[PDB]
Amino acid sequence: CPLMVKVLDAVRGSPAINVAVHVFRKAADDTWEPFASGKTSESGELHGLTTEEEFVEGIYKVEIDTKSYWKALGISPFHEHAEVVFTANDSGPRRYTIAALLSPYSYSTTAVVTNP
Amino acid sequence: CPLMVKVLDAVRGSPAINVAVHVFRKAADDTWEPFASGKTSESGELHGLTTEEEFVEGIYKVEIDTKSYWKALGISPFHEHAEVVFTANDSGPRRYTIAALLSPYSYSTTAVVT
Amino acid sequence: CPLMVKVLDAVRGSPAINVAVHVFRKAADDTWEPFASGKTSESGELHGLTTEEEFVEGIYKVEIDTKSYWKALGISPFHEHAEVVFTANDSGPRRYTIAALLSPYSYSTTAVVTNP
Amino acid sequence: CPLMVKVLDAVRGSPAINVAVHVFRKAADDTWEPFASGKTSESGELHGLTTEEEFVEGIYKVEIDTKSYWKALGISPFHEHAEVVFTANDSGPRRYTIAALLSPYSYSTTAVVT
Ligand SMILES: Oc1cc(O)cc(/C=C/c2ccc(O)c(O)c2)c1
Ligand SMILES: Oc1cc(O)cc(/C=C/c2ccc(O)c(O)c2)c1
Repeated sequence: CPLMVKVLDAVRGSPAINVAVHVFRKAADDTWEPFASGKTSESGELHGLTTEEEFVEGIYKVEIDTKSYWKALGISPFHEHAEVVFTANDSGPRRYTIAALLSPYSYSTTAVVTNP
Repeated sequence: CPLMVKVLDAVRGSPAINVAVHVFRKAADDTWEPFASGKTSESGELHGLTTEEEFVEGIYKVEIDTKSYWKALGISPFHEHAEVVFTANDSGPRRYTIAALLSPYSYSTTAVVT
Repeated sequence: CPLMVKVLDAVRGSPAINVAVHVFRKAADDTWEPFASGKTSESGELHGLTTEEEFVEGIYKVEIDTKSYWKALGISPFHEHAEVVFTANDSGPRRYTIAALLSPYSYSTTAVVTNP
Repeated sequence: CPLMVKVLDAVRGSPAINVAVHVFRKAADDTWEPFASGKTSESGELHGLTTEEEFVEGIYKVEIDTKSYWKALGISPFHEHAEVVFTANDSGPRRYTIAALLSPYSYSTTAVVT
C-alpha cells in the first residue's frame, strides 16, 4: 500500500475510529485537487487510498478531521483539523505511513518512509 | 501579547532560531489572507504578532517554514512546512501560545490558552 | 500478543531497528524483577515478550535503550533510556501496545489498550 | 537557574498546575538519592531546584507525578508517573529545561539545553 494513515487517541488509549481523512495533490495551477478520501477503521488505519500507478511525484496534503472526532466525544478541541503536507516520490516510488496522535489541544505526527 | 509562537528543535535540544512564521486569517471568501509574520528569536519565540484590538474571533493559520530550517542544517526533511489551524476568540479575546517541537520526519504542536 | 512494543525514529523517518527493550515487574518487596527482554525487528516491533498466563496484574516497566541506538548512528543523545511505567491487567486481561517515537533530545510515548 | 521543569496539559490546553516533581541523582551504589523537589506553579514551571555549585556532572532522574494530576481531574490515566533520566554536566555546568506535555495515555518530553 503506497499510502496508509494511522490515527491514535491519546485521551482514551485507543485507535481513533471513524475519522475522516481527505488527501489532496497540488495541481499544475497551484490549487489543491482532491485525490482520495476515506475513514479510519476499527484499528485506526486507512488503507487502499491509492495505487502505485496513480501516486505520482507531487506535493500532497493529508487532512484529518480531528474536530468532528472530538466533538462526537463531547470535547471542544482547539484545532480545526490536523494536516500534513509533503513531497512524495521525488526520488522514485516509496511507501508512506502517516501517523497522528491526537489530544484536544495537541497533535503529533510522524512519517515512516520505506523503499519497496 | 495575545498570540505568541514558540519553536523547539528536538534534534539539537535547542530553541529553533530564525525560523520564518506566517500567520493568516480566513477571509469571507474562504481564502487565506496574510495577517502577520516574523522570524523566531534566539529563544525560539515570536512575540508582537498582533494586538488585542486586531485579534478578533475567526479562523487562523500559523505556518512555520520548517523545510528551510532543516535544509540550513543539512538535513533533508519530510514536510513542506508545519501548520496549525484553529479558531480563536469565538468567545472574545484570550492569550494563545502555539508551541511546536520539530524533528526532520515529525512534529508535535500544542496550544496553551490562558 | 498481550504486550507489544513499537519504536519509531523521527530523524530518519523509519522504524527503529535492533533497539534493546527490557521489561520488569514490581515484586512483592518493591524491587524491579526482570520479566522479559528482546530487540526490535526490521519493522520496529517487538512481539512475543510474554503470554496471557504469565502476564498477571502488576506494575510493569518497559525500558528502551535509546542511548545505544543514537550512539550507533553517531549522535550523542540526551536521555539514558526511555521508560514507561504502568499498572497492567488490574481490571482483567488486556492487550497493550506501547509505542515510542524517538529523537535525540526528545521522545513521545503512547499506549493502545484493547479488550480481547 | 541551572535546572527548570515545565509541564503542560494537552487535554485542557493549559499549564499543568500543582504537579509534584521529584529529582534524584544516581549515587555510587546505583541507587537513586533524593536531590530536590517541588510543585509546579500557575505557569506550569518549577524553578529554584538547585544551584550551579550543587548541580555537578552525573545522572539525574526527574519524576513527575502525573497519576495524581489526572486523578484530580477525574480521568483514569495509563502511567504511574512520567520520568526523564539523563546525564548532566559531564562537560561542566549548563542550563537545562525539561519540558513535558501530558495526556492520559501519552506523554512527550523534550530538553532545551542553552
Ligand atoms: O507522532 C507520534 C507520536 C507517538 O508517540 C507515536 C506515534 C505512532 C505510534 C504508532 C503506533 C502503532 C503503529 O502501528 C504505528 O504505525 C504507529 C506517532
Ligand atoms: O514534548 C513537547 C511537545 C510539544 O509539542 C511541546 C513541548 C514544549 C512546549 C513548550 C511551551 C512553552 C514553553 O515555555 C516551553 O519551554 C515549552 C514539548
